[PDB]
Amino acid sequence: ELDQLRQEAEQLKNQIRDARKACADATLSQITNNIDPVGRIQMRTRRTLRGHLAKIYAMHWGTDSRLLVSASQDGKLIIWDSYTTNKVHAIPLRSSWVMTCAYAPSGNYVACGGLDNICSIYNLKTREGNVRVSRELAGHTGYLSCCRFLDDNQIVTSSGDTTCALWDIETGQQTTTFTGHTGDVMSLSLAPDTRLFVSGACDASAKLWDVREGMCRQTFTGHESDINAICFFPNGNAFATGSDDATCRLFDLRADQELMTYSHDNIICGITSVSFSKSGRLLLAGYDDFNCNVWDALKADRAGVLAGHDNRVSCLGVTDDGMAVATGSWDSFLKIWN
Amino acid sequence: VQLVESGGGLVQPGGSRKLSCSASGFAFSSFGMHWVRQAPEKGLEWVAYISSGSGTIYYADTVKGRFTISRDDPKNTLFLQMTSLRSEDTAMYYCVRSIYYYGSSPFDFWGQGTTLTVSSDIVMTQATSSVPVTPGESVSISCRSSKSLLHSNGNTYLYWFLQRPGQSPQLLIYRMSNLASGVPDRFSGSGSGTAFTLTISRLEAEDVGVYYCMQHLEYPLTFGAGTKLEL
Amino acid sequence: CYIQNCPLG
Amino acid sequence: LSAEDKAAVERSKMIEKNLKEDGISAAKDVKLLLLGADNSGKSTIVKTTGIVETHFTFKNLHFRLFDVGGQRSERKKWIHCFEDVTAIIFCVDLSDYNRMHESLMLFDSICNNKFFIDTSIILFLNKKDLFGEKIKKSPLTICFPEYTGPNTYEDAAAYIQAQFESKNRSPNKEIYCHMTCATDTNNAQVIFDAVTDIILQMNLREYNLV
Amino acid sequence: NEALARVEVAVLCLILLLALSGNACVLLALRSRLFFFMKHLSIADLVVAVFQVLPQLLWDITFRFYGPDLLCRLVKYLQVVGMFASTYLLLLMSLDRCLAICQPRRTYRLAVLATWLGCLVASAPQVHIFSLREVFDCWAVFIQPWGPKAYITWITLAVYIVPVIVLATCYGLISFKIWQNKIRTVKMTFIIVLAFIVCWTPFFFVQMWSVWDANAPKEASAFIIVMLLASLNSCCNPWIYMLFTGHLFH
Amino acid sequence: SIAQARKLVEQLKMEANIDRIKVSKAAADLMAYCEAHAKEDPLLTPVPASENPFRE
Repeated sequence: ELDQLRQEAEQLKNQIRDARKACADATLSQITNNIDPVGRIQMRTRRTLRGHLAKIYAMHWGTDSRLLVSASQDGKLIIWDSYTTNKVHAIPLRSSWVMTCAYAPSGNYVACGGLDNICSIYNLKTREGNVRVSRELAGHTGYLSCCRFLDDNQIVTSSGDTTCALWDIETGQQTTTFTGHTGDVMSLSLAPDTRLFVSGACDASAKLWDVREGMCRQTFTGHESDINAICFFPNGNAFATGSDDATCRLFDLRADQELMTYSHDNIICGITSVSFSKSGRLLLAGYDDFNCNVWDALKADRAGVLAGHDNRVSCLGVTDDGMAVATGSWDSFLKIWN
Repeated sequence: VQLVESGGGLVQPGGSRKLSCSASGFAFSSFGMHWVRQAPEKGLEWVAYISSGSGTIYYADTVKGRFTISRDDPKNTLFLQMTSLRSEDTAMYYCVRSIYYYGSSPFDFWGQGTTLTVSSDIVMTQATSSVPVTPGESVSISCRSSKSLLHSNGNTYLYWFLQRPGQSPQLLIYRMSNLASGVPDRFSGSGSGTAFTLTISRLEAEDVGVYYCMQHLEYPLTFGAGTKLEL
Repeated sequence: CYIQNCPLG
Repeated sequence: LSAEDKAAVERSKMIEKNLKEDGISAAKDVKLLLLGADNSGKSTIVKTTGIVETHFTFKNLHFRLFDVGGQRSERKKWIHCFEDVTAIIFCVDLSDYNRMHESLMLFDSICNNKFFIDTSIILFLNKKDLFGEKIKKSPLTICFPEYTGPNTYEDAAAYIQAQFESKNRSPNKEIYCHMTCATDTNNAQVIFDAVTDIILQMNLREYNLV
Repeated sequence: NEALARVEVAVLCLILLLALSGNACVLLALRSRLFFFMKHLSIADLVVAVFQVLPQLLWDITFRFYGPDLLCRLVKYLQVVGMFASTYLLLLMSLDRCLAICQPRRTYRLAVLATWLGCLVASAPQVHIFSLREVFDCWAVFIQPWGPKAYITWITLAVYIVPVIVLATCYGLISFKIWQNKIRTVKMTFIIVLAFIVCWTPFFFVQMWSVWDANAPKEASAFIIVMLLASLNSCCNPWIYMLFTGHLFH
Repeated sequence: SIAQARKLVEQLKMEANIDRIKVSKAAADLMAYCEAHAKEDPLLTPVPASENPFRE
């Protein structure tokens, strides 16, 4: 009966909680001590990237570790060369409302997505002079929130329909769909080995998904509010995510219990984006107060602060080789640090 | 991508002539353009260059002052006004396109060119004129520069071109290491300082022709002598 | 003194 | 600093010129957020779909209405994309009263939102003739029985208005309510002079004239 | 005039330090279009302060210019450039504010460059009339008996009449427009006009009286003191602007 | 209506059957990965400007 099924679900929740508690023999805070703290680190704005004139929402370092991409209500994606601080490409977007952008690992394609409900794939490095639109991905009723590239033909997209999807770009149809989430899905992160990927949603939950067969292997909760952004640890066996509760959380895939909560009394509203460094010790998060913070992933204390922008720090990204961090903020100016 | 030329033929010395490159099939307005000529017996030599949007215009020392180049984006055309023709001006002219950004491939596509007959810095040294080969085994072609082509950056501005008999040249290697698009993997460029070498492993047919070694570190653009490769 | 002569500096 | 860089910088400067030209062209636009509820007369303003964007020219000005009803998602996570909108055309039908309480809730939510704490509201009271025809048959007392008072034509409209402004606690957010004349094509003038005011007081407070 | 010279150099140092402090206090606001024009006015007032009170100050301390003729001409030219630039930039800022209030980047640069060019053009006749004369100094040899009088009248009209009229009309249009829509605008226009008049009345009044030569008491000590006071405009105007917006300082 | 009951019950029984290692082991693994790649982190240790590409 239905009541029996609800009772079984509650018993399964109790079993999950008991297994997590018994498996949580200790916490990393008890063993992270007796080590050298990272200490005070100041990052100065090595380069300021100007040219945009609207709300910068998303950026993505390419595998080249030099080129980057950016989006706004400028009506156009722009691909920039970070070293010489000049913009290589200016793709005119079909819809001015874009909430996420991704740069392919091969550098051949770029992806944009937003409230238009369609994922646009633009093909760089074409025989034509200009950047043409390679493909349009439709099928998500909710607004797109985060897209990433697995290969040049496989793209992972999280939308506003509380569902994630994996698309074959050549065919243009959803290779597979993930509907475990209840609330709206905000941000997906691909694993370093491209074997798994996590997605944090509006129900204060982050769900792991296998790339091919695609059932929710793992589900982590503990946030008091909406999850805004997610990112794997470089090892691939952990991931940290930020929420509107002005805290970040670090989860491990092999142990369901969350490891650390990064929070300070000064911050009152939520994180907008997170990313990790090459060593994984330095977690960089774009906070509420037009400011970005740099947390020691093991000491769980604010290692450093970044100079503020004129508006909210919507996105930040650590480059592939870990040479620099680029923060894009609502003030239409990007900043590359070191 | 089509770069058909027009406006050539017999002409009296000291006359005037207009060369038209009617570009089609690509974004002409975003592409820098070059005119490169080759004597009936000698190798390639640069003539003129116009940047994107007519921002920058250059000429060769023999070309300077005597010739002019002007693009027309609305109709996708490239005009070369050709004044005071001399006997040495007789050559085949190729309209070339090239876009300059990070990771781009300049001189990727060459036009068919047209013949113009007149009635009567950096020097590229190719230490070869002809190399007898047989299909199936690797070959090496060497090139030398007046000074080091390794700029302040990590890239060395060396370009390799292949010209088959009766065919317009095509790009093989740009910046001395990167292979051009649409080119078989067999070709491989490698250089150090002033000594450069293009290696063709598993040489097959359709490789007979002239190989040209160009520099791009600083203007004017100067080609090599042109290594002939037969059999 | 600025566009004239100073009477007594 | 070789030749290829110089050409790359020239290309970058050309792209900058195109970007600034596009920005100048877009600066002439005025962004209006068209909100409301279901069957609230969204389409009467001019005369998988995430956003219905409409554009029209009036008195040497180009207005963009971002009529969004296809989201059907959590507004708290996508409404900040409309933070920089000149005005909120929050059209409300008056004949139907039902969704009047939920429309008032919506208005309370949107008016006190942190992003729109200072953005003004061009409140539209649609379906005046039908509301006047139906008020005599059914007294307003069903909706807001506390102080419905008389069932008079203009008294009911005045009470509904006063209820709408009462939901605003922002000191510097004037609500330019216009009692929409059913489906007659005159909304352009009130939109224009309301937005002209919005710009006027925006500049006045921008210059620290206080 | 040993005591008089000491008093004059002391008050010159005081006005120098006060003007520099007032112009530099704008840096506190650094860490809008109003701020865009405020910074430009501040740098213009810096251009004034460096090129206006320093030369006279050195001249009075040394009791003689003690410099080449070309240096003298350049110093006088920059003095006049600052005198015109401060007033014209204040006028341009007032016009921008009036246009914005009444009728709701690159063109601003074009306008400020045009104002600078006009200042250079208006300062050229200064050096044109001024010439070296024998101790060698720029004694401003005059080619006409009415030449100095005409030049003084033209400078007064360009620096006093037109600027006051334009500023008053712009601020009156602001007050009328806000009235058509308060005490704040009345206090604004009143304080701005009063400050401009109090800054530009004594120097040009005594200048006119001296150029008329109608038994002008130029020998009087008070006349000598007020002859040099013409830089307090840039000493007070930025200070008034920051003090009016006390929220900016806090 | 009713099918979500199954959806949830099989979802949770699949999540329950997974294997979990002690949180101490996971924390030790994270710390070891941090330590091993410590010298390869330009953000953690300021890279000298000689080969730093964003400065000189």
